[PDB]
Amino acid sequence: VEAVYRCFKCGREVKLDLSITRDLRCPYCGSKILYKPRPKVPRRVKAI
Amino acid sequence: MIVPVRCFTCGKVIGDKYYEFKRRVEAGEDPEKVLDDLGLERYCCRRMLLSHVELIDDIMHYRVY
Amino acid sequence: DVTPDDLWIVMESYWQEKGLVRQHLDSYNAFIERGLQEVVNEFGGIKPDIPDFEVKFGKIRVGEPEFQEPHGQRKPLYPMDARIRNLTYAAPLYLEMIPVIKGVEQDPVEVRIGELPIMLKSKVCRLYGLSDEELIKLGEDPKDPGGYFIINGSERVIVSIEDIAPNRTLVEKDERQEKYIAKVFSYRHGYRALVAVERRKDGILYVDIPNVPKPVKFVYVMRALGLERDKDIVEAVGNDPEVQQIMFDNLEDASDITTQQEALEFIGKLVAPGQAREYRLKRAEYVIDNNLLPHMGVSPEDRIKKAYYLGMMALKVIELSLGRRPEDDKDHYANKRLRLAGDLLKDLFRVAFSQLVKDIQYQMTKTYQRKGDKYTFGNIHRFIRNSIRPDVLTERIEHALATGAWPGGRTGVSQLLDRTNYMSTLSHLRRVTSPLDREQPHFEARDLHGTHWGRICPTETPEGPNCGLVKNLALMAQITTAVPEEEIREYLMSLGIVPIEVRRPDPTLWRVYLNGVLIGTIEDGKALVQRIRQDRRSGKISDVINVAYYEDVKEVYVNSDDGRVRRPLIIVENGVPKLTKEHVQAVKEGRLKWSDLIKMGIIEYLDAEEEENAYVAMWPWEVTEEHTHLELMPAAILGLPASLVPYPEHNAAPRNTYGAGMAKQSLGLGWANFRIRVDTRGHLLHYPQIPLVNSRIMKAVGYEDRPAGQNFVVAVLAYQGYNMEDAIIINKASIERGLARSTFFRTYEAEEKKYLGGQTDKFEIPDPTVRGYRGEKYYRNLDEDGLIFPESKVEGKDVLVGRTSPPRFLERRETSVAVRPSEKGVVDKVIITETGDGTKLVKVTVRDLRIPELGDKFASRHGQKGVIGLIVPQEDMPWTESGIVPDLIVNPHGIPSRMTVGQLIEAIGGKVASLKGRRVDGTAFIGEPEEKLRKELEELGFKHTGREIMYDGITGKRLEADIFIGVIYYQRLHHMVADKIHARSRGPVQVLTKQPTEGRAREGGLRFGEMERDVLVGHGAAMLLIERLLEESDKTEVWVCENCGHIALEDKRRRRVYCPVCGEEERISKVEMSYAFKLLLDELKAMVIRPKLNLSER
RNA sequence: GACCAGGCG
DNA sequence: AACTACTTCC
DNA sequence: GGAAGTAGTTACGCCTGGTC
Ligand SMILES: [Zn+2]
Ligand SMILES: [Zn+2]
Ligand SMILES: [Zn+2]
Repeated sequence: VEAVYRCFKCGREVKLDLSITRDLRCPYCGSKILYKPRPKVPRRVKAI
Repeated sequence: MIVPVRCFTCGKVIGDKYYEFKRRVEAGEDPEKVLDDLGLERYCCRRMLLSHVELIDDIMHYRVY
Repeated sequence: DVTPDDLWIVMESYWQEKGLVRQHLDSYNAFIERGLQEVVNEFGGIKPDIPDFEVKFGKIRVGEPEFQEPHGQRKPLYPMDARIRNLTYAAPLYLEMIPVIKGVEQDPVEVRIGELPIMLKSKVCRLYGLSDEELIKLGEDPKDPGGYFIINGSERVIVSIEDIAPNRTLVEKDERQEKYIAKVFSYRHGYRALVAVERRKDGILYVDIPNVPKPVKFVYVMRALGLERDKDIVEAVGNDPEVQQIMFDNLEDASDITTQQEALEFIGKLVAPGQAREYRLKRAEYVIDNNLLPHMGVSPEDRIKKAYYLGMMALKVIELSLGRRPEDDKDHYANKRLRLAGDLLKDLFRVAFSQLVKDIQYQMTKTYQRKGDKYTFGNIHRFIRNSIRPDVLTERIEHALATGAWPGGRTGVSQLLDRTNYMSTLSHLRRVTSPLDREQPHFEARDLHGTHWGRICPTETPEGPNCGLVKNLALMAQITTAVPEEEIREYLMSLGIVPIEVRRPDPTLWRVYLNGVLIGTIEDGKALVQRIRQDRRSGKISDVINVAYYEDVKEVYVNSDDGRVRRPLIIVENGVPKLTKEHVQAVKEGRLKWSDLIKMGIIEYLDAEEEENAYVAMWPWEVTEEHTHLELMPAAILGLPASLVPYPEHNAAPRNTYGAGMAKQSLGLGWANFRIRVDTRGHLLHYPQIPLVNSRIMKAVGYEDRPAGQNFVVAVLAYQGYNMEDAIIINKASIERGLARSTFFRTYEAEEKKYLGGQTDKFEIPDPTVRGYRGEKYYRNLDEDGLIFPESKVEGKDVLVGRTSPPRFLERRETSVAVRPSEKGVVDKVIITETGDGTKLVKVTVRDLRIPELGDKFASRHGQKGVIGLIVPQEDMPWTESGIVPDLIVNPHGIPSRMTVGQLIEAIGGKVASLKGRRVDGTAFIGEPEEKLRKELEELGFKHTGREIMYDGITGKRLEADIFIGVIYYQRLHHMVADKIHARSRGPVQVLTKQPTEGRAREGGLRFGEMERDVLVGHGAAMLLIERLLEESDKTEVWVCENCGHIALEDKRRRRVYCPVCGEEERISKVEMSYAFKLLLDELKAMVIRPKLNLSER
């Protein structure tokens, strides 16, 4: 399953599947750490 | 972090006055005179501007993405 | 003269040049530069069971921090990635091997013997010498001082240990047998030996050796150490006629029984009981060379020097017997040396390297025997490389750092670094601990000593068992790092000291001791001391050297060791301090640095020994010709959390201790790195503020850049009895506007564990067909990948990482990670990464907004702890004629019993600072006087007493009395009532005892201990005791055979109850008893005890 | 589950 | 460790 | 009677985390 992922050192998006890919790395700067991005959905917050 | 919008004690809005106070004080003017000119007479309001730390600049550098 | 405000500049320069963690960095840098090679030099080359082969050890080298990928190669590794991917921030360690084939040496081979963890900000770390922007780009706080390790992703700080000074003999009285005891802790290669001599009530001299089961007469040991002649022994021990007579009497009965050659055999009888005379001799000489005075040496050539040292110790114990000298104080800091990260790492590395050496010897012998000599000598490089097995050393070192259990009995050496705020982290990095057991009442060791002045904080110490035994360093304290002893010995010998071999000690001759061991003898020891300190001030002698003399007993002590806590002082000569105004101006303008002032001989470092010879003044106007030193800054004798307190000398000492301890628990922006940091728990005050009344030390250190707390408008009055008994009344409008608001962070971790046989677990949303499936509602926020989307509201028991594991029931089991049952929040951050072994790892961070409520703990810097007793609307709060509404109200009844005048002075100062627009200096002894503050408050248009006319909010009329009101810096502690409330109706139970589990995290039950049992009994409540202790914990029913009394057996398959011991079926009846008592019956029926039960009809 | 460390009253 | 109390060799 | 040995205890909860 293709999932949207964000690298650690650089903020530009990386695409892969964790279940298949044995090795996780940003193929641009070689960073092993990734951020699961915030979904583009509305969030309701009470201002109190 | 970032300057409080309102005085914690009496609710007077002091969010805008902080940058003016900072630049005027750095310019060398008397802090008491600057605070009087800005309109902060109660010492509760003067506490908010006098003791505030701009910590937003020091934490903006780390992103969560 | 020089104002104290001018000495403040010099002290600020001291703190600017050298950070607050310089002890850890200095010790670790010394360890890396010379310590590792020193250890490897102790560990001679490995000699295996090979005919003509042995390997020598070359030079230890430590590389950059790198991590070996499971399927890739050694990438560079940075501390953030090391502490996020749960790695250990270590570096490759390389050792050259010199093979000696038949007495000749071949070319070296470099092999990696393991990884060595790297302390942050040290000279080998990747963060060393980096600008603020570079550290920021690496995702690091530039304010972080380093000095700690990262082991398996957790930050470990090594706390210094307050041990007794090695190789220094101390004399004291037993007071039981009228025996004078003089003991020394001799150290050599990480091994301590407790050699003690003893003068008993009979006047005979006894010596104790740790591995000799029984004490031995002193003259026997003296003759065993090579002293053949009796008169030589008597001369060596002492020349004073009374001491001469004592030694003659002690030696006549020894020579009449045991001669020189007989002493070794006599020791051998006790050391090695039996008939093997040669084995007895071998054991006796082994315990002589190794187990008696190891610091002198282990070769037979060092036996004679052992004899001289033992004679000196005997002379000291005799002098104590004659009363010519006082008892040696054990709490005196001349007698205690700290053990730092460098030396502790040295010992741990020594143990690990011994393990590795033995392992490599075994591997070499095995491989040589099990493939002969085909390629062992054909290609020796592969033979060495394949026999390395480097994981042993790194596993040992990493385990020791992670658990904190050092080799030997030492425990708790490495502790988890506190990251609650800036103050807590820095104070933990500046902490000192004692090895004594906290349970015992060490009255002499738990009290403040006069030698602690300027070395240990007098007020910062925990309450309870650790009081006095856990200490924090004063801000002026500096801990030495050892200089090479041989150069110091050579210089001292060149100064005119003649070794004891040529000239024997005499009453009219000064005994010189270097590093606690006697080196020689000189006349006019005062001249030698003066020459030493003049040379040190001239710069030709290193800073670390310290020297003192004692006119009472004519002894000159020279110290050059490591772990001495020192303080800086201004040298005063002929009534004029060396520091002048032009020096202060040069320091202020940046032309001169602290190291420069130390090198010119303007400022001196003194430990307790040298300070004993000093006559220190405290103020520049107090200097007279008789003074030797001047205090740089008396306010620097406090610790860092203790320096947070303003006006600390107007408070009672217990309240200062409370405030210093509570300063480390406040909420604030501890580190700007918090957003991307993965930590188990953390807090963040939304609007930190600078204390209006603050010490200058707090700005110099850097606390202003990371403040923790806010300035409140505090009125001291009693209001509706809701602030009674140290309770606090707070304003609802102030809370709703952001006062004391905070956010709580928790980071949950889930690893995709790889079991044996390829049976892995999977990150996925489990189907309801899996075993242990939770409700389908608990997976509401999960994504198809198996991870919860960020910024999604998560409440208690909702899962964050859906996970299923291979079945092990006797379908896939579920092992998903959910939030703790009592914790809610919003998912702030979800990261995915790879472990050290290569498995997927995910960290999820949940943030919970904590608005203050009833029960949350608030504290001031003056030790006034309290919880919110009420939250009052603004329209109900009283107000002042100037329009000032309190943000907080404190009962006046807490003021006089605690005697915290400093809090009232701080309120006055805060009001004055707010009115002036300039912050008030509240330094310990040079801060603004209270009289000046009162006069200024009077001139600003307010009452000088600080009392103001207030009106009651409820009724509208002014209060009869004038209310004291001001601005006090209150801090919110992390003891929130949401993190402590617990309630358990019924839940899980322990398997062994069937009683409720323990802990808030696992639905535990509260322990109704035996004290509460006695309380219930004293009330006469018998049925309530039954209900609380039997029905509600472990009530069960058992079958008892009335004929035998054993426990009958019930066959659920055959539907029968019977006693296997006797085969009865009719005399069987139920009894009701706690499951713990049935378990007790089981453990009593074990170890062969028969608890026969007799039953009664009720 | 037991060991250590740190706190709280 | 630092207390007591036995025990038990002397 | 010593004079050593030996054994037996040394407040009550509670919370947190970290490693086995
Ligand atoms: Zn990248
Ligand atoms: Zn206000
Ligand atoms: Zn029976």
